[PDB]
Amino acid sequence: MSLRLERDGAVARLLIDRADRRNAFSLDMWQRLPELLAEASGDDALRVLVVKSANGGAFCAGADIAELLANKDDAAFHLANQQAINRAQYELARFRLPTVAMVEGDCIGGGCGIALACDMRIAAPAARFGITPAKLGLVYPLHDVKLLVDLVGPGQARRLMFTGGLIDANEAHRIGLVELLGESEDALVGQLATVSSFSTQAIKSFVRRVLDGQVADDTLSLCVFASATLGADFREGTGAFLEKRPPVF
Amino acid sequence: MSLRLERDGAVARLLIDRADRRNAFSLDMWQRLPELLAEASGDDALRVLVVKSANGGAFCAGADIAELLANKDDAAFHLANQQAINRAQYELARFRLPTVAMVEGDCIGGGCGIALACDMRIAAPAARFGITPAKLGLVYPLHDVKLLVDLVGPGQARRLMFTGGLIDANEAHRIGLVELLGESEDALVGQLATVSSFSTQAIKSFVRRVLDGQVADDTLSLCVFASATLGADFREGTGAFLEKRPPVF
Amino acid sequence: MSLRLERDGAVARLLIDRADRRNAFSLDMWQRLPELLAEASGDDALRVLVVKSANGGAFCAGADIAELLANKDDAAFHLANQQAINRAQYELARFRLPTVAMVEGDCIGGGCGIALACDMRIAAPAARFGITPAKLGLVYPLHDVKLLVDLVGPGQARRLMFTGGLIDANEAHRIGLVELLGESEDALVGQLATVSSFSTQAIKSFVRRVLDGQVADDTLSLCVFASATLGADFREGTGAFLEKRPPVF
Amino acid sequence: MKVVVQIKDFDKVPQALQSVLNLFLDLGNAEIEVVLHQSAIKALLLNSPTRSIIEELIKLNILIVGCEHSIRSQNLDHRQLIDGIKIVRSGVGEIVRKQSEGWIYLAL
Amino acid sequence: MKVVVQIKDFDKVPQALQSVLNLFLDLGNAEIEVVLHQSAIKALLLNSPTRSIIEELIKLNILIVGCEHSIRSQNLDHRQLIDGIKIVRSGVGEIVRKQSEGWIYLAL
Amino acid sequence: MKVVVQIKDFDKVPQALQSVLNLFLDLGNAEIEVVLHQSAIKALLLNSPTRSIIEELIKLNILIVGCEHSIRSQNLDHRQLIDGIKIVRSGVGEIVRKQSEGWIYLAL
Amino acid sequence: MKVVVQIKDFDKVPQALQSVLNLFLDLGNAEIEVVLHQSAIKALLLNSPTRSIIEELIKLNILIVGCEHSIRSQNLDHRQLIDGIKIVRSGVGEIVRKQSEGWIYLAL
Amino acid sequence: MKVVVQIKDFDKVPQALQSVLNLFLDLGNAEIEVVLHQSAIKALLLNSPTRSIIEELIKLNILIVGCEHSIRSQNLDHRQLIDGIKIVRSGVGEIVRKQSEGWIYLAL
Amino acid sequence: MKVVVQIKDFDKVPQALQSVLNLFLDLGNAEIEVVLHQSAIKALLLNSPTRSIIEELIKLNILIVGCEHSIRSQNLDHRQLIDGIKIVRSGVGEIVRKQSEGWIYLAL
Amino acid sequence: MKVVVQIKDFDKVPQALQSVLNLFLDLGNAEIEVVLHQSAIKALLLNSPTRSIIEELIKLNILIVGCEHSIRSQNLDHRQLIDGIKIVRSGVGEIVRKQSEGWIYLAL
Amino acid sequence: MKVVVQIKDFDKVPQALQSVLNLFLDLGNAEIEVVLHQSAIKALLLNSPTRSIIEELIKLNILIVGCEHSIRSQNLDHRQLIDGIKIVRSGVGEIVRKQSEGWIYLAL
Amino acid sequence: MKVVVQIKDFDKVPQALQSVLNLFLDLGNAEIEVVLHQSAIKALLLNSPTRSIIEELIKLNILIVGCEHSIRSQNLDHRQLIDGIKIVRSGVGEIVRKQSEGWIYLAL
Repeated sequence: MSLRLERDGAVARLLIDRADRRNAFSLDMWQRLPELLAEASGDDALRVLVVKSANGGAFCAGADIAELLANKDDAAFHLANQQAINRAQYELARFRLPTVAMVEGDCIGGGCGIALACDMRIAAPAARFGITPAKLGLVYPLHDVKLLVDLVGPGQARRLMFTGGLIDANEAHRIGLVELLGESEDALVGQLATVSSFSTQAIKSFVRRVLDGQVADDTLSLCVFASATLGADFREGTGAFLEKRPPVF
Repeated sequence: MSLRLERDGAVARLLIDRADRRNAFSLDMWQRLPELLAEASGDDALRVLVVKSANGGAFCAGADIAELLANKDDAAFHLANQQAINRAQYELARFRLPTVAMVEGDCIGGGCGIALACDMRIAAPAARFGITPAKLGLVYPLHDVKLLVDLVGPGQARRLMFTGGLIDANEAHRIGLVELLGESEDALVGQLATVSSFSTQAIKSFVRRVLDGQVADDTLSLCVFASATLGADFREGTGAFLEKRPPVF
Repeated sequence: MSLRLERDGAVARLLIDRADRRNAFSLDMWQRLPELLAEASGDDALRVLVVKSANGGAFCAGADIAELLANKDDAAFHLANQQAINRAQYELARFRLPTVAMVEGDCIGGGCGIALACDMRIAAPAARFGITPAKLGLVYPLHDVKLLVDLVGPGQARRLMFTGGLIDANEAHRIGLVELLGESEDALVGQLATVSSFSTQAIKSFVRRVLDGQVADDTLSLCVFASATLGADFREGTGAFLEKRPPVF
Repeated sequence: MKVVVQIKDFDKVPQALQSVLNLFLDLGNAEIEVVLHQSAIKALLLNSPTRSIIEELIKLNILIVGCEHSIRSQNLDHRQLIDGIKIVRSGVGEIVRKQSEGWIYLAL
Repeated sequence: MKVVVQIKDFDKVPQALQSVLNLFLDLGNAEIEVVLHQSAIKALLLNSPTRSIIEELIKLNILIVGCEHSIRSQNLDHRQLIDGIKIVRSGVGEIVRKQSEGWIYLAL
Repeated sequence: MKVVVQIKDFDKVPQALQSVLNLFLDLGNAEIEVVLHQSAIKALLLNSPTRSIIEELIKLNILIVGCEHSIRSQNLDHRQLIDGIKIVRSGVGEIVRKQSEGWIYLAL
Repeated sequence: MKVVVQIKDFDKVPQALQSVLNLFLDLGNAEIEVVLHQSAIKALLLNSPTRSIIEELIKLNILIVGCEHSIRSQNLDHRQLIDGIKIVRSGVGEIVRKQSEGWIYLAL
Repeated sequence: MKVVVQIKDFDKVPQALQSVLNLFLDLGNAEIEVVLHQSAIKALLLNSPTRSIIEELIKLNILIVGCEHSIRSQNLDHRQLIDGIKIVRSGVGEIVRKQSEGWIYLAL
Repeated sequence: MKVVVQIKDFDKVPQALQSVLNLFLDLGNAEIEVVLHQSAIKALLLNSPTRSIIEELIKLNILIVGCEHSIRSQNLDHRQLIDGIKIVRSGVGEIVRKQSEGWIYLAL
Repeated sequence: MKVVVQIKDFDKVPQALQSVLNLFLDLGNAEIEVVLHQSAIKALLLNSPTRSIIEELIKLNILIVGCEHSIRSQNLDHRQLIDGIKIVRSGVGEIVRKQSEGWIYLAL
Repeated sequence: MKVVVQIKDFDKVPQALQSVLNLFLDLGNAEIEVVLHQSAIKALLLNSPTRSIIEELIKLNILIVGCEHSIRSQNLDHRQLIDGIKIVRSGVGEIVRKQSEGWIYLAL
Repeated sequence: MKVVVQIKDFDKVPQALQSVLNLFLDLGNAEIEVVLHQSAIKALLLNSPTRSIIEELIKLNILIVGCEHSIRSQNLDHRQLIDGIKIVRSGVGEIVRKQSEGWIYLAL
């Protein structure tokens, strides 16, 4: 399959495997993505989801151009495609566990949307980023405009989206589009896999609350915070600390 | 005129031309700015508005000091001046097309406000930025506090506004106050002028929606997105792609 | 006392003085912090509050692990501790005057929260930052998640909070966690102490309004802005300018 | 797909407008004309609570039409209406005529 | 121009009748049939507040029709209805059948 | 006789359903599809006060259709709806499309 | 600390739920079971305005229980209730039995 | 299983009585005493709308008790109360005392 | 005789307070603690219409307690409350704890 | 420009306060004193819904004054009022006296 | 201290009269004239619920004046008014003229 | 005789306008300026029910002024207002300034 999930204990990998089209997404791939997220989410052992190319190189060159051109006059395709992409983006961005995009090449348009929907991005030296709808007279979904502005602010967001120009790994790192430069996700994934999954999931929801406009703690967030002290992970943390050993979450 | 508009096809220039007062704004200039924006906005050929000094050097040294001191006890002037600046800032920030500030020198106070109201800023090596009301016991408008915080966050915003200290081009680039370093706006303007003006205007509105607190796509943003596929620019984009030629928007 | 206030005219210092526990906070210290803020705030001569270690080295290593374990199975302590920390964080972040954290060593967890609640942070070369609840199966308060995201965005916020990994002074500067690198707060404090305290307090409130979701100027912010021209500090500013001398605020 | 949409009840305008948005989103290249008459004409006033929604429909290239007979019976002035609004002598006459021209009728 | 007009809400009858007057005034030689059903049937009572308007529509040669099913559910007697009113077994059945005969539908 | 029936107001569902029963009883071999949208979608809930009437329409081989957009805006789950109910992406889109297919429109 | 919580008035559910949140936050390791009966059972519907609060209580490991007698008298279907809700034959019977088992009673 | 039931709100008596019926039906050999005070005392009047239900509870061997303080404040005469009703000096005093005797408290 | 009294509904405070007076008058040497939470907390305001009654209960050596969680949710300041009022972190937590200490529960 | 502002109706306080903000914003160096009496005095309570607005007026150096006669008739305690509020024996007496001192009167 | 008092709203007369009493009690040797117009004129009727208060103001040597224009528009006869009441052609004309004579204006 | 008239309550505009007519009729050569703010600004709309009265005041050479702040808060466009209406930045600012210029204040 051109999009598939590999589950390896604490780590899952969402793999894009269509090297002869530079990992371009077709409609079926967009529709397939939520199913794979559901499969991953149902695994209690999971601690982190990595999104990456199956074969290095380009992360995702965006829309399948042959599909776009073949269907350019097909209103049913455009409406189905719009909905499928929006579902995928919504679900990926709200995946229950930490998510990491490992970008090793071109990450363009809809590909950039996928990367933006992950919690953090690592860029290898060949990584390139761009959002190119303005070159075809199209628009970017508001959901994804927000993901972009969240990271880089409105000045850089408009620079990228108005021009459709590519930027390199170092510039993406400089402007906050990617959090880390590196050749491999292994070190980060190692760190993410060993902390409390109660903590990461709860903190992830708090960050999303802030992004959705929550300004102060309220009764519910106070309760969630408090519930940590009644949890098995806290008991493992304190027990491990007393025994001077690493906690096993 | 000390503030004038030049329209050159796809590009318009808002020129500040008062070199003997380091491009300081008087009340009449503030009142004049919205009229020039309206003139530019009425031109269907326009693709990008550039804000710059007519004569290089200082971008805008802020308030006309002779005017400030002459009217320091005139409540009518202060109220008229407050309203005129707020109108100008509001309208510039919501100009329908992409806007770029080309800063080649001092950009201080109200001058910094003008730059902040543009979509993106380019700083040449002599550019300097500061917001200096705290040195006269004055306040900055909340509209413009928000423009600043949007770009650089609250830490840097307070650093600049509490001290009134100037920062150089490289520091402004480092903290996200300007998006680009360069000697000329020509390259960026070239890129902006050739993309879809349907796209830029719609994306610009989406970014503003996010800045105004919109968190998710809603029925209206889904509709705007969808309407792109019914538009003339999309037809030119796909037609050009099939013919392997650049689109002409 | 392990937490004390020193008032020296225009400058106050909130000093953390518990070197044998690496400046770790106990419950009584958290409860004490608001009282010291109230004492400082009541001083009309104050212009800036500096938060720092009394003895250099670690800024604040976070919770007194000893106290935490001693009360791991005490619901009353957890609820009291939660409330005390939340009060302290809320009040510090909304202190009426400019606040600066001078960080010379480890700044971890609850210590990082204190630093995040200041208006700006300066990091000396030995400074280190981390937020480590995920290593004990705990959560971070939403108030403090927001303080972090405000500065570094959601990508870096999640990187830090999911891993609990430390970052050095240069990385904290690079990602916007600290605004300045330096050995001493003296230069910044000198600048902050000499500007209008009418201005700083009013601008500080405007920045907070923006952070709380205010998008445009409204009648109240227009009034606050206008009131500056009726104030004693503006009269000192203009008088000083005419006499070509520095204003004395 | 040509659709002539009718809106007659002012208290149901908010839901009607959302229904038009639904129609637009669901039918690709729909050609929509919305005719407001009876009390619904009030929704086309400059101070209307649904003005932003109506303006968004206009942005989506939807034709918004107000009934003159209704404008008159509600004692409204054309000066009071949202700019860019087209007016017909009779809302019901327009609805019937558009249908005779092949437009599909939808009553909201 | 054949138009089959529907009126179903009693509280909207006054406005509906004015709309029919508008239709008549706007469309030359309009052939109009008005079908009242559900609660609107009450408007055809001899003591109806809109009787004079209905009578004027009749004067203008407009066919006024009341639904028998509705007359029955509202516990009304034919003796109670305005003289000259035609009745059909089903108001909705009439509306659908007239449309199949080429009459343009207008819901008021 | 193909008829596409629209129901949009929850407070008028009882009368609308009786009108559909009237339609069925009056038009022999009527082919009826009822589309409920906006607030009327609530009538298709398992705990709906009109459930027995809806079930009777189903017994009479009438197609009962609910609007997905409306189901979503009313925060309802498909698990909550009467079994045997068909759903379309857009109630208004269905109404317009059925009309283009030759179905006679009836707004209730 | 075992506490059996009672909620019987639908109009007071919002405040009752906040009170349960208060209880949870104040009593460390509280073991809470909330029994909803009479009109309050409506708060357990999928479309309930307090659904998010109820779901949060479930997240906090609080046992949410609905009375079957009440579900029946309110003409509700189990299909309509929030997933993960436990049901007992009698809400009052549960309240009394839990108390006999040593649970502390709290009426909200 | 000894249960002392409290009923204090007259407007909630119907539901309270059904709850007692639920309790009885669910708990085998329940020993129930129902104490009515405050405005609920009115439910024990001979002309009470819930008289038949109260009489049925009596048939089921349930002890029905009315508060004298409440009877006095509501200006009622013992002659006006349902025959077979026991009275206590204080409804709240009875509720507290029964609990001290081991009866499980249920507030309705 | 230790009794922990609960009052949660503001609209029933007057009757609840009279019930406490009844309790006091009926049970010799009663040891009473009244906990007000949810909307009932408003009765402890200095401008409260039941202030004189509350003050009389205090005179009778009855412990009047207000819930802090409720004070906060009703946006009230301790400065606004009747002098001599004790406050607990949680009204429901107090009610449950007092019961575990042997206090008899009475919900008003 | 000296202005003595009057506010007497509690239900109009929100709009009155916005009007004072308008006054302040429009008149440079205005010297404003706001006198609240009759029911409007309630707006000066610590738990007042307009507290933040009143506090902002204080920040803008506006003198906020409450009438003692009104405080007494509304059974309020000075302990209940917003800190920093000045009080006069009579709100109307203050309004009249300030006018005699040259202050311009504005009734809101 | 000359004060011209205005009262225009009948529903606020009771509070207005208490305010005048407050004014009198607070300002020594106040010279007060109260002008009632619009609906407030009804308070000067012989059967007025505030008659005793008005008579007490008269006792305190306060000038009570009624507007003739208002008396006429309320269809009242001078025979119906409280004895000792003075009347002016226009209440508003009196209010304005007294102010021009140096009287301080107070609107109640 | 210079009089600055204030009108702030929309529901009292009809009576206020009659009062201005009364003022004009009673005071020879009165120089009147009427300032409408807050909700009363709606009375200056072209479709206003008091338009004819306002136009008559204009005929009588009375200056009619609307508050810009109020126009903005009521989301009205100058295009919607009665022709010949003057506007000021602040209605309250105008009222205060006119008084400082010697105009007698009348609040309606």
